[PDB]
Amino acid sequence: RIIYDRKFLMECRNSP
Amino acid sequence: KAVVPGPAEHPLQYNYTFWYSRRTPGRPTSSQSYEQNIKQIGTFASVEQFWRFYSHMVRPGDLTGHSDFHLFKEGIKPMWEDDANKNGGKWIIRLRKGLASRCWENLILAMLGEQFMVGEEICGAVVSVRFQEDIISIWNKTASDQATTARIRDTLRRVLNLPPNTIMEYKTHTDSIKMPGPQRLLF
Ligand SMILES: CN1CN([C@@H]2O[C@H](COP(=O)(O)OP(=O)(O)OP(=O)(O)O)[C@@H](O)[C@H]2O)c2nc(N)[nH]c(=O)c21
Repeated sequence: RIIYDRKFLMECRNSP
Repeated sequence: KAVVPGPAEHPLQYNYTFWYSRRTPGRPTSSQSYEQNIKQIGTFASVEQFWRFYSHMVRPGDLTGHSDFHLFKEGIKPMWEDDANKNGGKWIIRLRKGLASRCWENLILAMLGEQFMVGEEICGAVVSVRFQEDIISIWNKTASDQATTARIRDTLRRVLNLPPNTIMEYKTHTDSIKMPGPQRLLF
């Protein structure tokens, strides 16, 4: 399964 | 047409679709009428594609009227009648005003990041903005699966910052269908 923690998800907000 | 992650993007476990609805309370509502009042906003396949929609969307706390956002796995309609939802149900949480926008963000990040760990069971999440409260819901496939519904309840407690004494309620969609002093006028 592809799992992401909240912090990682938020870190991706600033990339296209 | 088919949505795929871009070259360097971070793929998700599933593609998802945002939906929006606005109506008034108490409408005589068939399947076909309900489906006409809900609309697809956009579908995404990567974390970056998610943020492209989400960073440009009105926050649910800023919506006017009896309105909802739904975020469901691609191919699942946010309706009881959908094959994925027919035997299913939802956890609902009722919130005073001012809490839904943060709760919704936490919920959908947990959902997309596969924090629930109930295999294929998650169908989608809803945030519903109403007259004097908001409701956040998460739908799963099999209402009778007690291990699954318990795991979902505990995960919500883990990922959401809820006020003390927040009631969580589980409603099977089949119970919802057959559910009926003064008539409720403002909601
Ligand atoms: C998810 N829903 C909701 N719904 C019916 O359509 C009406 C409007 O939905 P809603 O705006 O979510 O209901 P709401 O007024 O917030 O309150 P409640 O859910 O307590 O009825 C309600 O009477 C509801 O029972 C539905 N009707 C059909 N046929 N299929 C569906 O999937 C759904």
